[PDB]
Amino acid sequence: GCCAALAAFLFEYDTPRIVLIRSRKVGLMNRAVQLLILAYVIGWVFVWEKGYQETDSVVSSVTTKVKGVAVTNTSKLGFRIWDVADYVIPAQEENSLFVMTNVILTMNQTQGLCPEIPDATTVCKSDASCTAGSAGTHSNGVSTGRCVAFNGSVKTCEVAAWCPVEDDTHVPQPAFLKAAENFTLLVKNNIWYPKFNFSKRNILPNITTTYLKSCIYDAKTDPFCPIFRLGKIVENAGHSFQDMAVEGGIMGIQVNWDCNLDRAASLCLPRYSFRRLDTRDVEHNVSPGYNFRFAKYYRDLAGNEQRTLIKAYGIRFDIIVFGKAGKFDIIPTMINIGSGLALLGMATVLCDIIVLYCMKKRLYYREKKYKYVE
Amino acid sequence: GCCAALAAFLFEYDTPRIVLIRSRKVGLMNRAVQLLILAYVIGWVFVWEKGYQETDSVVSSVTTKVKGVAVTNTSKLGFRIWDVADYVIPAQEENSLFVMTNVILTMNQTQGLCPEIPDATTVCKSDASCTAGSAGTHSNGVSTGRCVAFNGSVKTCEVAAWCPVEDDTHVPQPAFLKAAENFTLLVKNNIWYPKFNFSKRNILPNITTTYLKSCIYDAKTDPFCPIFRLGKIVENAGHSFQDMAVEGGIMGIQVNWDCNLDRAASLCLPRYSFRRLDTRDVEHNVSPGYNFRFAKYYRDLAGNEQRTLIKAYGIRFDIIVFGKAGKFDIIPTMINIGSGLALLGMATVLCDIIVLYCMKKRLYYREKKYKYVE
Amino acid sequence: GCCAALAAFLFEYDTPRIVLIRSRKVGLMNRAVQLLILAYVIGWVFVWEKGYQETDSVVSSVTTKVKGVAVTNTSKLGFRIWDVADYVIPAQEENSLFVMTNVILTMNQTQGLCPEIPDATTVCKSDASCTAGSAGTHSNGVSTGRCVAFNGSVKTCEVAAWCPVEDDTHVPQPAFLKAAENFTLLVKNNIWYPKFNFSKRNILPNITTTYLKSCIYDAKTDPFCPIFRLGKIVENAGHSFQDMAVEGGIMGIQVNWDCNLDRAASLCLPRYSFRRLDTRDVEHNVSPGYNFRFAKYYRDLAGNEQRTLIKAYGIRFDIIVFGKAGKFDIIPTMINIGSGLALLGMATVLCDIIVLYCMKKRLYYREKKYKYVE
Ligand SMILES: *[C@@H]1O[C@H](CO)[C@@H](O[C@@H]2O[C@H](CO)[C@@H](O[C@@H]3O[C@H](CO)[C@@H](O)[C@H](O)[C@@H]3O)[C@H](O)[C@H]2NC(C)=O)[C@H](O)[C@H]1NC(C)=O
Ligand SMILES: *[C@@H]1O[C@H](CO)[C@@H](O[C@@H]2O[C@H](CO)[C@@H](O[C@@H]3O[C@H](CO)[C@@H](O)[C@H](O)[C@@H]3O)[C@H](O)[C@H]2NC(C)=O)[C@H](O)[C@H]1NC(C)=O
Ligand SMILES: *[C@@H]1O[C@H](CO)[C@@H](O[C@@H]2O[C@H](CO)[C@@H](O[C@@H]3O[C@H](CO)[C@@H](O)[C@H](O)[C@@H]3O)[C@H](O)[C@H]2NC(C)=O)[C@H](O)[C@H]1NC(C)=O
Ligand SMILES: CCCCCCCCCCCCO[C@@H]1O[C@H](CO)[C@@H](O[C@H]2O[C@H](CO)[C@@H](O)[C@H](O)[C@H]2O)[C@H](O)[C@H]1O
Ligand SMILES: CCCCCCCCCCCCO[C@@H]1O[C@H](CO)[C@@H](O[C@H]2O[C@H](CO)[C@@H](O)[C@H](O)[C@H]2O)[C@H](O)[C@H]1O
Ligand SMILES: CCCCCCCCCCCCO[C@@H]1O[C@H](CO)[C@@H](O[C@H]2O[C@H](CO)[C@@H](O)[C@H](O)[C@H]2O)[C@H](O)[C@H]1O
Ligand SMILES: CCCCCCCCCCCCO[C@@H]1O[C@H](CO)[C@@H](O[C@H]2O[C@H](CO)[C@@H](O)[C@H](O)[C@H]2O)[C@H](O)[C@H]1O
Ligand SMILES: CCCCCCCCCCCCO[C@@H]1O[C@H](CO)[C@@H](O[C@H]2O[C@H](CO)[C@@H](O)[C@H](O)[C@H]2O)[C@H](O)[C@H]1O
Ligand SMILES: CCCCCCCCCCCCO[C@@H]1O[C@H](CO)[C@@H](O[C@H]2O[C@H](CO)[C@@H](O)[C@H](O)[C@H]2O)[C@H](O)[C@H]1O
Ligand SMILES: *[C@@H]1O[C@H](CO)[C@@H](O[C@@H]2O[C@H](CO)[C@@H](O)[C@H](O)[C@H]2NC(C)=O)[C@H](O)[C@H]1NC(C)=O
Ligand SMILES: *[C@@H]1O[C@H](CO)[C@@H](O[C@@H]2O[C@H](CO)[C@@H](O)[C@H](O)[C@H]2NC(C)=O)[C@H](O)[C@H]1NC(C)=O
Ligand SMILES: *[C@@H]1O[C@H](CO)[C@@H](O[C@@H]2O[C@H](CO)[C@@H](O)[C@H](O)[C@H]2NC(C)=O)[C@H](O)[C@H]1NC(C)=O
Ligand SMILES: *[C@@H]1O[C@H](CO)[C@@H](O[C@@H]2O[C@H](CO)[C@@H](O)[C@H](O)[C@H]2NC(C)=O)[C@H](O)[C@H]1NC(C)=O
Ligand SMILES: *[C@@H]1O[C@H](CO)[C@@H](O[C@@H]2O[C@H](CO)[C@@H](O)[C@H](O)[C@H]2NC(C)=O)[C@H](O)[C@H]1NC(C)=O
Ligand SMILES: *[C@@H]1O[C@H](CO)[C@@H](O[C@@H]2O[C@H](CO)[C@@H](O)[C@H](O)[C@H]2NC(C)=O)[C@H](O)[C@H]1NC(C)=O
Ligand SMILES: NS(=O)(=O)c1cc(NC(=O)Cc2ccccc2)ccc1Oc1cccc(Cl)c1
Ligand SMILES: NS(=O)(=O)c1cc(NC(=O)Cc2ccccc2)ccc1Oc1cccc(Cl)c1
Ligand SMILES: NS(=O)(=O)c1cc(NC(=O)Cc2ccccc2)ccc1Oc1cccc(Cl)c1
Ligand SMILES: *[C@@H]1O[C@H](CO)[C@@H](O)[C@H](O)[C@H]1NC(C)=O
Ligand SMILES: *[C@@H]1O[C@H](CO)[C@@H](O)[C@H](O)[C@H]1NC(C)=O
Ligand SMILES: *[C@@H]1O[C@H](CO)[C@@H](O)[C@H](O)[C@H]1NC(C)=O
Repeated sequence: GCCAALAAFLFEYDTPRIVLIRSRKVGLMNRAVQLLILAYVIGWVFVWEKGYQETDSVVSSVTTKVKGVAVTNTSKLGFRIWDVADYVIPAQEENSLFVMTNVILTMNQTQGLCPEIPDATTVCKSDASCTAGSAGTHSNGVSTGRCVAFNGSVKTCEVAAWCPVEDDTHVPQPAFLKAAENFTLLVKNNIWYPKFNFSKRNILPNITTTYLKSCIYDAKTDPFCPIFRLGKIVENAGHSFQDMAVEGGIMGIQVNWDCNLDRAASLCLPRYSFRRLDTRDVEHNVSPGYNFRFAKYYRDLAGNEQRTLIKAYGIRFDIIVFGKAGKFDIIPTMINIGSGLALLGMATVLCDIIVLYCMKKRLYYREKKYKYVE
Repeated sequence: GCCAALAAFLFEYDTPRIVLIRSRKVGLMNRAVQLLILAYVIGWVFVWEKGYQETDSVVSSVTTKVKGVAVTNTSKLGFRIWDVADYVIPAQEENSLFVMTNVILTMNQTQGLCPEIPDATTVCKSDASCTAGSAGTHSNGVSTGRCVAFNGSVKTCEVAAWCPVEDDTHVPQPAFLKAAENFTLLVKNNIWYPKFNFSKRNILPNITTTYLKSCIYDAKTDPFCPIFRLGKIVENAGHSFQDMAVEGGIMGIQVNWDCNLDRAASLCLPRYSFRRLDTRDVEHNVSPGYNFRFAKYYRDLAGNEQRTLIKAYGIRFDIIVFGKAGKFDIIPTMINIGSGLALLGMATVLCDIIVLYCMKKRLYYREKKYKYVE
Repeated sequence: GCCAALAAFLFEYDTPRIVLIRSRKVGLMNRAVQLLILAYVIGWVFVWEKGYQETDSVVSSVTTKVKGVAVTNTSKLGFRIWDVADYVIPAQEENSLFVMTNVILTMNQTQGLCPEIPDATTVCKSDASCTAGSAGTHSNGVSTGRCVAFNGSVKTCEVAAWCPVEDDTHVPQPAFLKAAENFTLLVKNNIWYPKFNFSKRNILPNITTTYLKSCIYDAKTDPFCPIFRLGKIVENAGHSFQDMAVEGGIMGIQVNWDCNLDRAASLCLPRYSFRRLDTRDVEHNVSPGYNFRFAKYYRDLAGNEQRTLIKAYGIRFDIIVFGKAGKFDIIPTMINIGSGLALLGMATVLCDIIVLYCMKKRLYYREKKYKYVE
């Protein structure tokens, strides 16, 4: 009878048959193991590690602005003023910003033939060691193979390049824009969590416009002013701006957005940390510090092309935004609950082993627990 | 006998002893709870939330191009033509593109001493309130401490800067390049899923070259033309291009790649959404809109250095590509199956509680289910 | 008695009652299924797929430098030298680098009225087909509606643009900087795993400074020299530099950081792969290859504004850094163990089905296993 079988299946309750053993040690051990398992599952997984939540990564957009003006009066270049349009090269970048702190200038360059800068490699005699067509270590010109005089004292191999060639052997010390220590950087950060449809910006609602006009970041006093001083950024990373400015470097400004969305949206706050992303190693490094070469192109009255070659040393400021949001989800909760329910049987397994193999009445309990079908 | 024990272990089947109770209410409740648990585990975890899949994030590369030419005839700068090489500063960026829509120009600047722009702070009398060496709010020059005349009417403090100083108080209205509304942006997006070795590009196979020559994106009609009109991009975000162009802003073009790889590769399509990434708040904001300063450097016939200072207002277009792919994996499937198997015991627990503590024959079932070993 | 009940709960051990059936086939099948389940759970989940680990994504910072000098002697532009400050436009980018390999130059441009380049669309007769105000396909100027003569042979519609207009129909072949094949690229990569507080850089500790001065990457011989040759980068992606240099393209340099942190930190090494991120399709593509337009602005002696329009073809080199680190975690371990414990009951279920429905003594075992409470 299909109907009778269906009724029996629906109208009958099936439960396992249990055997109760009065044993103080085994009972206490079983309860202790179960308590340890429950303490794990609750405290470590749910309360501590937030095992009831789904996680989403952040999508960020960053905007940077710099302020400050520097004054220099040197011999080669004379009195000058450096505003933001001068020392930030280029005017706009993405999640990054380069401030020039030291420079080498080669002005009024022309295409032609000229001697190389004296050194062990370039110095030649009798036009013999020179080889035509070789770019050389400098990669600034192509050798012609004709020894020519650099000055009345020494003679060097000739190259076809922009002339006169750059002499980048003597980096100015102290740095040229050493007042860049005192400039301020404003970081505007807008974040987005697509999974939870949540957006926020690093300028908090209680940060007024009057406050932003005179605040400088300070973890203890002003932990939410998004305006930083470059010297103090470098200092907070454990380094020195003056030392770091002679050859340049890379600094990371690190914004952390690790906020739980089960709470008020006013508690999703950014945390700022600073880290140097360049390494000082004089045995396992190539191209230390940080610099790059760009050129300014002009025209002579005769119509020929001039250029000024700038080797710009400075500090690059990268803005690194990371973090995960968390919101309650039922899938991980049920997974953890089921896993704990499964793990609760380990206590039964261990206690059964102890009862059946580590007692004097281990043959009585074996007879009671196991029923043999001959 | 080790061999006999091994044979018994391998050649004997162990199954629990069950107790069958004829109870309509308890049986129906047990079946209902089990049905609810199974419905959860199947529908919500597998069918709905795709609990049988492994997920991978996308790796994207974006290429942007702009088209359009604008014509202006103003008094200060005269008749001019603005092609792509003019209003896109710089010519190439990464996942970003700036179109200049409004400008302030300061031409023929030189290093020297000049008065500051009149205002409450700069205006001074009798050369008393001026303090030498102070950069000031503008950060455009360093004060010398000598009151000088701006014009026949007012007198302002003197600074050492590029002169004449920029007057950025009167932003032109309407915007200067208000025809940028009508320009078109082409976005080429190539994505990669390293885990699944899957690549695709936003120009679909059925998109021909003839179609791309005259199509403009439209969600209802042309949802897969990757050519957008800037005015319509701003409109689709709920804003106005003309209002947004006076001071500038930031727009995000958001490409979503959320495709299931268990299906045909022709169904992994991009979805475009637009969002404004800058906030209009006149009480909790600093540096609103969007702009930056860059300079053009020239040389006077005498050899001195000139510059033109440009304050460029405009809209930045950021391309944001996100999404996850999904493919069937056995690990999550088995995890979910095991979790459901574990959860199926909650029905037994609850029904046992009801049977042993909420019935008149709760002492008969207790005697039947539990067997005491004295 | 509450105290007595608590003592009984704490001092009594409860274990299920089991039924032992002597059946060779069923016992062997049960053991086989259990062995298969255990083999899965151990080998595939733990040993093979590393199911005992927590995963974190990488945070990377990249720095690129190029070396090489090229020489060209053409008719239009004459003898020239191309150093890094010339062919890298702009001098610095983020996770990217553009090397210019081919160029079209339009020098001494001025604002004014001039004919369009002859073609099917622009060619007009009797000043009839011209429409004033139409930007046209070129988007280089705004039509005035006046037919004008391009030369003694043909006549074209007039536009207001920078003049003379660019003629970008004949791309030079072979490429203009075809010696860029032989340049070298240095990639410096510093990675960070915030979850595990782990940092490393792609220049390994055993890579000395002497080695970096002459090494070129080669997977078989020098798999950890971070200096690459551009021609060999393009070759290792399955393409040709000379063919790819005429119109340009996009190459991805892909750094993989997939290292297990349960082992020594000296085994977290980068793996380099190369992939072309642009597609060659002459039926479903728009704007093939890769190029962009930038301008150089000058001043005529009379004070008017000149410009040189450069259409720069070249190869963009994107650095793509991805990977996940893994460290032992207890949460996934316990989850997998619990899931395996739950799955071990499938063998019991299947064997019970076989015993109770696929035997001649299926009515004896049913009577033995199930005890009915009337
Ligand atoms: C705007 O709202 C934020 C949100 O909290 C306020 O941030 C709070 O700032 C105070 C001090 O400015 C923090 O207390 C400080 O803690 C440091 C230790 O980190 C301690 O050394 C100081 O003596 C002081 O007690 C406070 O923790 C912080 N709130 C949170 C949640 O971290 C802010 O003050 C409000 N106003 C402004 C103008 O930002
Ligand atoms: C190339 O292949 C794509 C792949 O599907 C085709 O996209 C399809 O485009 C049509 C309309 O162009 C979509 O139907 C439209 O849906 C909107 C609602 O979103 C409705 O308002 C319209 O009236 C129309 O019914 C269709 O959904 C879309 N396919 C998918 C999967 O979304 C495309 O048409 C093919 N051809 C070209 C030239 O792109
Ligand atoms: C610095 O330490 C690294 C760390 O291992 C050393 O890398 C090792 O380099 C050798 C060859 O340079 C690799 O062996 C080679 O394998 C290829 C196959 O990929 C084979 O065709 C070659 O004949 C050779 O056997 C070795 O696998 C590699 N180590 C690892 C872990 O991959 C490096 O050699 C050390 N020294 C320098 C100067 O880098
Ligand atoms: C000193 C302090 C001690 C504190 C006391 C200990 C606190 C922790 C008690 C945890 C008790 C767990 O209780 C335990 O639950 C499981 C189910 O989960 C029961 O297990 C029973 O039901 C399940 C289904 O639910 C069956 O598959 C199983 O064969 C059967 O034995 C055990 O019979 C019971 O012992
Ligand atoms: C996120 C965590 C996931 C894991 C969740 C765990 C929940 C599991 C609930 C299990 C419930 C156990 O339910 C309860 O078990 C105890 C034993 O423990 C049973 O108690 C039984 O064994 C004891 C011990 O010998 C006897 O003293 C008692 O007379 C007998 O009835 C109760 O009759 C039952 O009501
Ligand atoms: C009104 C409509 C109602 C629809 C009917 C209900 C549909 C859902 C039925 C789900 C049935 C689950 O069936 C249930 O399976 C578990 C195992 O998973 C069995 O459990 C049995 O085997 C497992 C191992 O597999 C042992 O650990 C356990 O101690 C033992 O009781 C239960 O004895 C049985 O009741
Ligand atoms: C992704 C989902 C993961 C969870 C997967 C769940 C699968 C679990 C399978 C459990 C199989 C249960 O297997 C079946 O259980 C029922 C009870 O339900 C048993 O039935 C037993 O109890 C009932 C109820 O009192 C009696 O009417 C019946 O005579 C008795 O045999 C069957 O003898 C057994 O064949
Ligand atoms: C030919 C080579 C064969 C190799 C032999 C097979 C190797 C694999 C053996 C795996 C044995 C698993 O052993 C199996 O463990 C489970 C618990 O996990 C026991 O299950 C028992 O305890 C659990 C709690 O722990 C109870 O919920 C359950 O109702 C009860 O039956 C089974 O009674 C036992 O059969
Ligand atoms: C990451 C993996 C997660 C899964 C982990 C699995 C661990 C599970 C451990 C289960 C332990 C089983 O524990 C062991 O089970 C066997 C059956 O298998 C029991 O053996 C019982 O059944 C057999 C088979 O009929 C009889 O021959 C035997 O006389 C009887 O005692 C043992 O008395 C018990 O000690
Ligand atoms: C920059 O420094 C130079 C000298 O280092 C200044 O030039 C001299 O200034 C003094 C004091 O005014 C005069 O007496 C000299 O005649 C100036 N010339 C020389 C060659 O010494 C210069 O003035 C400084 N910059 C500015 C803006 O004044
Ligand atoms: C940045 O500003 C500080 C002042 O906050 C400068 O340090 C002071 O400089 C003045 C002269 O300008 C001295 O009189 C003080 O003795 C200095 N110390 C202090 C504590 O005020 C600092 O030199 C500036 N950074 C530069 C110029 O690079
Ligand atoms: C840009 O506008 C100016 C005036 O706003 C134009 O210059 C005048 O044009 C009219 C009409 O051709 C002439 O009659 C005047 O002599 C011109 N000069 C002045 C001072 O008004 C100018 O032509 C416009 N731009 C172009 C390219 O024509
Ligand atoms: C963008 O183009 C539209 C046309 O599609 C311009 O709007 C029209 O402009 C013409 C004159 O150029 C007027 O005659 C029409 O009445 C306008 N409206 C329509 C619906 O065609 C629009 O002005 C252009 N955007 C600019 C110039 O910024
Ligand atoms: C670049 O090539 C041109 C010719 O293609 C060279 O100019 C000629 O060089 C030869 C050989 O020295 C002379 O005899 C001619 O008088 C030169 N002029 C012409 C018009 O042919 C030029 O020298 C080459 N570049 C350099 C740097 O020498
Ligand atoms: C890159 O350098 C290679 C040499 O390693 C050039 O190929 C050689 O060029 C020389 C002349 O410069 C010839 O004599 C050789 O026969 C060429 N082949 C070899 C195997 O050496 C190659 O032309 C250079 N790439 C350029 C110029 O684009
Ligand atoms: N802010 S800016 O306009 O972008 C910008 C500012 C400067 N600054 C100066 O010339 C000041 C100076 C004077 C003397 C020596 C050294 C520096 C230079 C270049 C700038 O632009 C470019 C142009 C081309 C390539 C790149 Cl990479 C950037
Ligand atoms: N497309 S471009 O060549 O990159 C480019 C185009 C323009 N445009 C104009 O000068 C047009 C113009 C005229 C009058 C007023 C305002 C603007 C300016 C600079 C450009 O380049 C640089 C150079 C240095 C730094 C940076 Cl950030 C970018
Ligand atoms: N390295 S650089 O200083 O950045 C740089 C180098 C060059 N190179 C050349 O002019 C060499 C050349 C000569 C003849 C024809 C073609 C090219 C051009 C521009 C550069 O800068 C800008 C400035 C504005 C916008 C952008 Cl996008 C970049
Ligand atoms: C995200 O939330 C905003 C509300 O700020 C809403 O306008 C927008 O439609 C939401 N997006 C999605 C995809 O739900
Ligand atoms: C990815 O797939 C492509 C096929 O388009 C293949 O050439 C390449 O080798 C694959 N990469 C890996 C790592 O398997
Ligand atoms: C990360 O590790 C470094 C050690 O190299 C330590 O100085 C720094 O404080 C650590 N950061 C955190 C957040 O623990």
